[PDB]
Amino acid sequence: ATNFFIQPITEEAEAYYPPSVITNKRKDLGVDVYCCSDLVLQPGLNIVRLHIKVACEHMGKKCGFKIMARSSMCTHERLLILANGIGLIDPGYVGELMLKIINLGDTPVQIWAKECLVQLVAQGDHVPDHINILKRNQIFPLFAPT
Amino acid sequence: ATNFFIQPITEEAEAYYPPSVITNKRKDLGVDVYCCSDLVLQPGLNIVRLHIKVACEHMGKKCGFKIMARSSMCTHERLLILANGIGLIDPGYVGELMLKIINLGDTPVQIWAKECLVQLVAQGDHVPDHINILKRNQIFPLFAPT
Amino acid sequence: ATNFFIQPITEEAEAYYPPSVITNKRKDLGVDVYCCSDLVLQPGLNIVRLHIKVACEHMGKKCGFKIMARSSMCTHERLLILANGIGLIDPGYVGELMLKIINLGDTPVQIWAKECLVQLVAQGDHVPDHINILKRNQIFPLFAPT
Repeated sequence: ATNFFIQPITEEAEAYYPPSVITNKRKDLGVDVYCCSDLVLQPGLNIVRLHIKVACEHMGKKCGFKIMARSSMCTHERLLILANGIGLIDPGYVGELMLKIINLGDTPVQIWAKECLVQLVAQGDHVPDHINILKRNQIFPLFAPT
Repeated sequence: ATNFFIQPITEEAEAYYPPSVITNKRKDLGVDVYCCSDLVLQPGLNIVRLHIKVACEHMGKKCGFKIMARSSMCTHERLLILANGIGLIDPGYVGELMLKIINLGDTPVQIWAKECLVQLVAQGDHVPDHINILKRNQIFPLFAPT
Repeated sequence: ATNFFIQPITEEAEAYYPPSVITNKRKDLGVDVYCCSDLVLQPGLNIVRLHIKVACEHMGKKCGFKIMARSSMCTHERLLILANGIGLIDPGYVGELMLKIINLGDTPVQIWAKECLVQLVAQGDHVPDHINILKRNQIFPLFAPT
């Protein structure tokens, strides 16, 4: 079994992430995650807070995951790339997910709160069984540092 | 066992993809795929049709794969990058493979039909046993939607 | 078991890579590797020699690995990206590791010898047990061509 755990850490965030235990019966590799906020991306590098904590589990243990762009992210309307190609998150990290996005255009670019620019892929490309959305207050032992 | 299935969906395509059951005894991760057509890549984003359908199989089931640049793709002659870093293709997709390629240069760039700009890597980085090239007419149950 | 083998192939290199058998008890996916030399990256593509040979082993056999940027690589001070998104190295390759890095800025950029711009991830994202740093002279059968 491979499971994902997402907890919003802001009010606007929990709007887009109502508590559920979503299953993945389509056998989709990637877990889409929302921007949760209208932002303007300037030419060059931008830091985009995702307002969530995330844990991935494989065969009972805490595991790593990768952040990868969706096809949607880069159009003729917005030349956006993930700065580090794909983000690796080690099992040890328990802070907020944050993206480095390069706007390659010479003019600024707007993204909308509902948009999913990236998806989360489990270490080793293991398809997730459930995506557990937790509510803001509930303190998982998974997000405790060590 | 991990096997790949490639079917050309155009005449010029089947030129480069004669029906075979290629084996991979070198233990190469990546399956090189040709452009099949002379194209000119303008500054900014370009959509590059690959004129093939592709299925990947691991342990009997249909599985996902990733599209990754080859070292060849980006030279001093052509600043080309894959727009989404690496393409993830879910098992469910059965249409034509298409690339988003960013020309970072300020002048247009020519690619030739014989050139392999990208390779296909099986979900979980599993080395393929055989690369089955199918012929244009043969209707695999693998490319049937569900 | 998954093990990494790094051998410096220059004197300045062995400075940063003293012979050890480092273990990875943090369960980190990525093996950080140093630039080993002050270089200036011009706008456009740059080739960055890493002055090491590397082998990866999974379950006794020689295996493949991937080169991925660290978060550190791209800042507001330096718009650097890996040109091929992530580097795949086939088990067969036994030469020096070399990076293609795109400086997206319009002015040149300095990197310092101690800096780790990239990390090595084992095929299939398998966490390494030990990182064996070998010394310059010792001829591993792993770096012999076939």
